[PDB]
Amino acid sequence: MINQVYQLVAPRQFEVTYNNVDIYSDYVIVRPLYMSICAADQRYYTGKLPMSLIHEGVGEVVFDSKGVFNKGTKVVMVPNTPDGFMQDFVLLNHDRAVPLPDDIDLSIISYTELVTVSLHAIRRFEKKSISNKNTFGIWGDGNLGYITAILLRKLYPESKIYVFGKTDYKLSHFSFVDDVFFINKIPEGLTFDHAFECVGGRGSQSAINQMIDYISPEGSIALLGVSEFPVEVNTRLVLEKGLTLIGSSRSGSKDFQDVVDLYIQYPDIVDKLALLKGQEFEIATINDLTEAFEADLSTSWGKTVLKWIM
Amino acid sequence: MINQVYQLVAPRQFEVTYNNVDIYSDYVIVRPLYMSICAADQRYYTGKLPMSLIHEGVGEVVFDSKGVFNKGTKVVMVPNTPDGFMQDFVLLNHDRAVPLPDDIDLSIISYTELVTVSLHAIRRFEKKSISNKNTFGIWGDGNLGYITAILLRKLYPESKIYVFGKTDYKLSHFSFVDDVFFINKIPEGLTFDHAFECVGGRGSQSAINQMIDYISPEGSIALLGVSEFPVEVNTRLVLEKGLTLIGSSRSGSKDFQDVVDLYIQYPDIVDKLALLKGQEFEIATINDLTEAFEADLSTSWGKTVLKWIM
Repeated sequence: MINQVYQLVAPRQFEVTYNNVDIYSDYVIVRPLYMSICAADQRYYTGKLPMSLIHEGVGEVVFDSKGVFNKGTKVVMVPNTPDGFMQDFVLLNHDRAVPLPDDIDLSIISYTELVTVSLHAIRRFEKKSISNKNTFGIWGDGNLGYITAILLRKLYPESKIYVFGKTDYKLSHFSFVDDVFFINKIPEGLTFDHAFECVGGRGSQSAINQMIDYISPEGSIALLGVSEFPVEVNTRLVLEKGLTLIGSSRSGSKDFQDVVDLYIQYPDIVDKLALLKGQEFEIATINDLTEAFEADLSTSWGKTVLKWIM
Repeated sequence: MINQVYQLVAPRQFEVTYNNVDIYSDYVIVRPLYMSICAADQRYYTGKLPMSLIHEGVGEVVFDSKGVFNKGTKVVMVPNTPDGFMQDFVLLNHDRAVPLPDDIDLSIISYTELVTVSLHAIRRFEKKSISNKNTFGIWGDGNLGYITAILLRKLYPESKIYVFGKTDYKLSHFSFVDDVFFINKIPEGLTFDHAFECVGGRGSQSAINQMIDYISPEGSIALLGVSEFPVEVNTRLVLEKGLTLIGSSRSGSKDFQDVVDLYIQYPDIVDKLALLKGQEFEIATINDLTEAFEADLSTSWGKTVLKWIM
């Protein structure tokens, strides 16, 4: 069987290559159905030169030679922890494909990787150490901040949550949060014992510095924002306050299974996650990809989803 | 009763003031016997202008109106967690003075605060999480690095310890360590799961960056070096590796009691700590203080101890 792989050959330039696919291999052959563009894929799109791009998606099983998943089973695809999804067929190990419930909105299950990242970070805090009596802080009014707020509220129901961001636009989407602040306007006496840093790039430095100042002593901080650079950190205060800083990144197949199991538990999560769904595009040519990527560039809030009909 | 307080009134300038002391107060009146100059006191000596300086010391109880400690009991003095010891009498709460065994070298028990700092840092790692099967790294071939190596070896006997420093002079004092390295010459494939950052100032940044690189994934790092400044930190790697960074500073009275209880357990500690004892000075005038402080400035390795005979 022949597989068409849609690779990025140059910034703002896609081209199709071919490779052979063994139906009777120990993998599970999957056709991607919906996928979502990620910031990391946008870095490459604009600026290992030939490669496939998307790595968050869900699809249907068209073949499973080992006979584990029946044909047509809708499954969320886990990528490799250290080749993308823009192709006619994706081959996964049987532990790298998580079955979904029979009826579910796939267009928003596409960005389940962000939820796994968020849930992984949350589980970095010992579950036995955190109750509904703690108080959480979240820097970042974007997708990670939103998903993290959702997860904390659903699974720490009686807890208190504060969100710190930069724009009224993005912060209005946080209604289930106990209170919402600007980084420009933080009141004195505000306190919390656990905090999540969901801001990237150069802004992560400012985020980290603020949560160092405002966090309660002996508090813990989970880092999520990628800097791809060094950031100045005030270590004197981490010492004086006894702060524990935990960095957490790539998630595991367990995080995907747990997130799926949570979709089953609180379908409220799927409905709240829908508010992250920005613009959607049906992809049937290459032109549809260039247009879709230009749109995710111009996108203010939320994720861009692609409907794979190649 | 009249107390003479020897304060620093100007950089390189001491002067004596007076204040009244109530023998019959709820405190315990203590005459300091031996004390040791600390880097923090040297910052002020050279460059809250009027204040007393030394904060690590041991002395004898001359009065205890509440009747808890008998007169002459030799006790290690705990300072206040957020006024110094260069005075004829020091008043402590009954929980701020730890009794010592009857026969012990006081000239080296003077710098028990460094041991409490080190032990506090070690206990930041959950004791149930660390066995004699772990492998420790220590940046810094100075006093904190030496004390930390001592404590780890005594209480994690079958564990492995590596020390990283800058000078052959200081690193030769580490013989009980499994192996000793330069920061200039670190071999590939070197690995460890828990690490201690015992370097201060601008050098802490380099230390932190190195232990970020070489530490095993999911490893923990205890920060001890004070920077009094920001330091660039590579957060991308803390994320990719899942590193947990714990800052730990001022110790508690529990740390002093535990350190004392350890002196009782392994008197080997007191003998190894003696190798830190640099130059000793009998202080009977102000001139003896200026000379002593100039000497702790010129000191390469170890602590400077003062014999209080004012």
